[PDB]
Formats: sequence, C-alpha cells, structure tokens
Amino acid sequence: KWIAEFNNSSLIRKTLTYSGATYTVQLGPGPTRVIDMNAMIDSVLTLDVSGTILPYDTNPDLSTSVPAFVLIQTSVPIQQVTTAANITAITVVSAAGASAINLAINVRGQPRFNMLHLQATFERETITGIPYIYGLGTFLIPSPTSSS
Amino acid sequence: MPLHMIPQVAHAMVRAAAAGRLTLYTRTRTETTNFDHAEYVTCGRYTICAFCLTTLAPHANVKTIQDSHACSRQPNEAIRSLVEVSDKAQTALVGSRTVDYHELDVKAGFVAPTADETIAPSKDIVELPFRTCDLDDSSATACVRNHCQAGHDGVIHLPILSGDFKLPNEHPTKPLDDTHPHDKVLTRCPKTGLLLVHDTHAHATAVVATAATRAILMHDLLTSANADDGHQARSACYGPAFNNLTFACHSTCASDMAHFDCGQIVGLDLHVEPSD
Amino acid sequence: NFSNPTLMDGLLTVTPVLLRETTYKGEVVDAIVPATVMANQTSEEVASA
Repeated sequence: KWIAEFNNSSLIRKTLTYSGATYTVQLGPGPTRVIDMNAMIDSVLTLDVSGTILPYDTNPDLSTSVPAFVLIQTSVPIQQVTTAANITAITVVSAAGASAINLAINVRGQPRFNMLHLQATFERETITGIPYIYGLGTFLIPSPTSSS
Repeated sequence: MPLHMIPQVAHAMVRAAAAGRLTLYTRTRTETTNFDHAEYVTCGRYTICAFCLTTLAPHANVKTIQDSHACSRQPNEAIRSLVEVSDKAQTALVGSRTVDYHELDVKAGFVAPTADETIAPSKDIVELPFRTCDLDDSSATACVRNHCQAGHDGVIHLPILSGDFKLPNEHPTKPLDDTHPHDKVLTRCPKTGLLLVHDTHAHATAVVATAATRAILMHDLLTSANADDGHQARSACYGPAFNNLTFACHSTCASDMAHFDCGQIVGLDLHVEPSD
Repeated sequence: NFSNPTLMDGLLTVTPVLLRETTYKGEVVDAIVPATVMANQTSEEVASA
C-alpha cells in the first residue's frame, strides 16, 4: 500500500540538486522504491542505511556521494512522471551533511557503508495531501554525475 | 531540533565552512554576510542557529548577545568566506618560479615533457561549489598538466615522480609554482572526477584543520555554557595551524618532501600522443 | 598484492556476563541515575551502548 515502484522506461537522468550542482537520479529500471506517504497516518521515516553504498560505476564522483532520502511532491501521479517538467517538487529531505566521505569499509575492497540514521518527519499535515506524497532513496551528489 | 552531540555537529558545521560551502542562512537573507546571526545552517538536516550558536531558535530577544553568538563564530564566518574566495578567485599568479621544466611540442606526435620541478601556468580557481574549477575542463587539462606537461609543480612542490607518481591517476592535489607569495591553488586529480581547488595559504601541512575546529570552542561556550576540554583534544586531533593563513610560506614539509619527490626517482613524466 | 588491511565484517555479540555493577556511559559505577541520563544520548549512542 504505502510502498510501490516506478516502472522501467522513462529516464530522468540529470537533475539539478544544489546550487549549481548536479546528480543523476537516472530514473528507469526499478529505481529503489516510491514511498507512498500520501495520507498514511503520522510516522517518522527512520531510514537505516548500512552496507550499501556501491560507488558510481566509474566516476571520480566517489567523494561527494551520499545516502539520501528525497520526497516527491506532485499532483502528477508517478506513472505520468516522464520529464523534469512533471516533478513539481523534488525535495531532498534526508541527507544531513550532503557531500561525502568514505565511510565504507574500503580498505579490503569492500563497499560497506557505515551505519547511517536518516529522518524524515512524515507529518501529513505539513502538506495536507493534494500534491500527492512520494519519496525515494538514493546516493545523491552535488558533484556532477556522468549520466552516460 | 535542539542540538545534540554539540562539539561534533559543530565539527561538521565547521567542515562545511572549511570547504567553503556552508549554508549560512538567517531568516530571510541567504548568507550571514553582515553579522546578523544566522537561523538555518543545514548540518545534514540540523539547522544551525547563529542566534544562539545552538539550533533553530535564538537564546533570547537580546539582539546584542544574539549577534554576539554570531560574532563568536567570526572565525567560522571568515574562514568560510575566505575559502570560497580562494577557490574561485584570489591573489594572482604573478610570475612562476622554476623557470621552465616542461614542454609542449604539438608537432604531430605531441612531445609533452614533464621534468622534475616544473612550473605553473595554471590558475584554476573557480567553482568550489561542486564543480570543475575551470568550467568542465579542469579534468582534461590537468591530464596534460601533470603527466604530460605539468603546469603545477616546481620548487617546494608536488611530490610526484617520487611517491604520488601520476596525478592523472592518483588522488591528491597539485601545488602552484608561483613567485607571488604562496598563491598555491592545489588543483585536484583528473581521476578524482570533480576538480576543485584548495589554496594552501600556508604551504606544507593541512593547516586549516586546527584553525577551523578551534572555533568550536567559541561555539561550545555560548551554546553549552563552557567549552568542555575541546581544544585540549582538538590541538593534536586536527592538522597543524602554522602561520597566519594568508598566502605565506609555511615551508617545512613541502620544502623537503614535495621539493625533492617532485622528481627524485623517475624524475620524468611524458606524453607523445596527439591530445595535449 | 593484498593491499587491503582487512575486511572481516560480521557480528560482535557482547555477552555482558557481569550483571554486577551496571555502567553509566563508560563509567563503571555502582550507580544508575536515570534523570541525568536524560538528553545525553543520541540514537547512535543508545544503539552502541
């Protein structure tokens, strides 16, 4: 009910994330999950990330990439969301210091990311419905990521 | 959000300061440019409030003390701004030191020698907010400017061909051989992908690290009444503050290491292929 | 060859055998003081403890 997915085929790759800073959210084949928090009581989205970092393919954007939560705030139902235009709001909620450091147990080749505690105060009153409430999970960067 | 683990989150704050990008936002106005105590500095969701040194809300309606909270982090403000500055535009490259230990021979096959202790045409500067200093080009030009025709290194500078071999391939940052006093804008490696610049205001060690973290003392005092040990631990903990931190010597380590290990072993770095 | 220091990453199940004398935040004390524990613990700290 409260957690579905976006469907393969669309591709919303380059989105500005910060002040003149860019991340490829890269929206296509099973992009994490779409957390459907459209008037789903009142909760605190306690995101507990550890293990998972999986460094960018082969980008020197290894530094500056964080485990984040982004809520999506649009009157355009997810299956309609094909270009940037659609989004209304992509709000990066859950990252804290949104750069990066190699918190991953990297010494031995491992890409184990240190245990993070993320919080998104899901209070439906904050929005009160209407631009129906979504959220995603991602290694979000300022430092621009190579979509190709 | 009342602040917790105060000295640490303070730590983090200041780390944002130290790497220029710190969200220093008082109510309506985006940067605490003038000394009007900020309200929202995003420390990974923790909205820091200069008003109280603490977070979200001010300590009182006593805009004098509240600004004083602000004033307390005069070190933080100044560092932040300053690092932004240096990593965008700063003390110009007035002449370059080692005469000329490099060459660009664009003559079908690109004969581009790098020898020992080169010199510095490169300025880089710009784009500290998560971009490649000179446009999107930093990346590519540094290829040439380390391995091929290294437009960085020199006298007390970059310990490449003894140690940190090829900065096309290897992580760290590249010092600017400049006659003009210490305008050392340390261009990141091509492999690092995102090529920022860090001007070493005092050139050998990490220097800022103590200096910056030390401003959490001022934090800790007017937030949590008095700064509990802090620096006693911070002094060792963080990379050494030596000298002023305005484009000056420091010498020392970069004087020994980088000066020789620029070349030292292999001494040489070359490119011959049409690219450069 | 094996440049990695080491990556032996699993579980570490502390068995606190000595039910004698419970620790207040690293401080091996004969004391349990609830009211002062208040606001001196992050989620991380609790979990870690």
